[PDB]
Amino acid sequence: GITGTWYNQLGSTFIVTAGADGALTGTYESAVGNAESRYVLTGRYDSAPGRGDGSGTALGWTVAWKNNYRNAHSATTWSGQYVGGAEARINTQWLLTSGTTEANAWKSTLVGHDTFTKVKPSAAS
Amino acid sequence: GITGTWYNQLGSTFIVTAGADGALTGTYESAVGNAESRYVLTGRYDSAPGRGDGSGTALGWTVAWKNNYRNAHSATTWSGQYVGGAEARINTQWLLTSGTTEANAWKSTLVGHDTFTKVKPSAAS
Amino acid sequence: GITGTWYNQLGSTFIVTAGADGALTGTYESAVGNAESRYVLTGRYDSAPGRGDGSGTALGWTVAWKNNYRNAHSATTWSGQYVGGAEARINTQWLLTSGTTEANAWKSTLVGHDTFTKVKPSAAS
Amino acid sequence: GITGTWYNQLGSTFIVTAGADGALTGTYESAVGNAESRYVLTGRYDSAPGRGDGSGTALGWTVAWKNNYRNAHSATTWSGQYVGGAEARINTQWLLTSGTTEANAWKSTLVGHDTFTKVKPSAAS
Repeated sequence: GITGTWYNQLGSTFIVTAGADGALTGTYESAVGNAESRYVLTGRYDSAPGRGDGSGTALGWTVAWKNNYRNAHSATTWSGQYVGGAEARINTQWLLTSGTTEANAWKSTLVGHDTFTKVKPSAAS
Repeated sequence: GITGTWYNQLGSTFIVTAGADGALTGTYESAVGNAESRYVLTGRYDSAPGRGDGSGTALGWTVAWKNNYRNAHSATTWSGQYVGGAEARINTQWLLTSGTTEANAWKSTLVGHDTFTKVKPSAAS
Repeated sequence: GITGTWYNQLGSTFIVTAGADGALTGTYESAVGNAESRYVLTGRYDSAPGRGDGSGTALGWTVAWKNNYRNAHSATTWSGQYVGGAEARINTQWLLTSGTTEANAWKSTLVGHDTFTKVKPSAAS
Repeated sequence: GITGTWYNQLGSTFIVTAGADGALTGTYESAVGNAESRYVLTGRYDSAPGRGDGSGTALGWTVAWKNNYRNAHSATTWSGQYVGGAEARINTQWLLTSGTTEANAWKSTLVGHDTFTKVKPSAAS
């Protein structure tokens, strides 16, 4: 369900493998189609989401925004849940912290949200 | 600097290895001294934090709260920065998402903060 | 008499059906009001407690502390008797065994007691 | 491992099925070879005994001492752990409660121990 490719509503993508141990491993591409905008992703998910009391599957992952083309001196974490079915989604909140000086630490962290889907509008060239 | 053991101010610990590739890998122990409260951690950090414009080192990690003794059907992500020196710290914000039904998704995510230090008050038995 | 809900003096509850065959079947909730603290219960009772020589009704049950949220790798058994009337009670002794290594088997089993009643102090929110 | 027949060191036997859900279901024969000494058993076991911190498998069961030939107005619970291998064993503590009058409740419960093995000395007739 989680393994595969996901698209947010703003032009980013990621590919992830959800391993049997609870691992998430993949790559995050901040600009669809841009080969230079790819960063390592790692995280964790609930590998036994069933309960006796249709709940989503909790997960989280991190991207540090450093690759061979960019270093934004920052990292984002996404916390959310996977929901399967016909309109499968990963609903997330995220936090983006930048390294700062001490005087600027108060303003080191942005918050937002991303909704990831398995499909996005697409069209021929 | 980041590799080693960290303590929050509430009785949790984690041990982490910061690899040369930007990887963070370790274990998180939600109750100090409790062998049953240990969970896998994985994340990422800025492996080249220097800039030309003393900033902290951005990082993030995830713990899914599933191990052989517990499954809280939830995961926390911590986003923050490492600050070295004499009172080295990892200052973080965190998000804790639980799997929920759709009707309860609005209340799936808690937010907080943790400050991690390399030492905590300690005392002989 | 036995069928119904019972409260110990420490915040736990259980619900049980005493079947005509001597079966006890229900659920044990280790923390009142906590939907994640519910475990299967099974046991047996004396389905013909009358004698010619007002005695209680002998019973026993087991809870293994494994559900979809926890696995304490342990099980409790309660052995006791039901006493009816105006202050009906189930007076029990219990044994809690944890799986251990062989070197630790000597310390695998705790003993205690629980008194269950049909009512507990209660109050509006 | 647990499913099958077990012998204590005093002439009793039981047969049990350990179900995939954590159930134990079987019969307890208090006198080997005596068809009139058979009673229903029910209990629970840890159906995922693995930990990351060779431990035994916790379990417990109850026998009410009522069948079509006897009613001792009492029930035994056994609490213990299964240990596999070449000399597989179930090491237990037990509690035997009898229904009593209120004045006699103090003396309602016996305690002991039983070690169950998969084999016992045996011999041709």
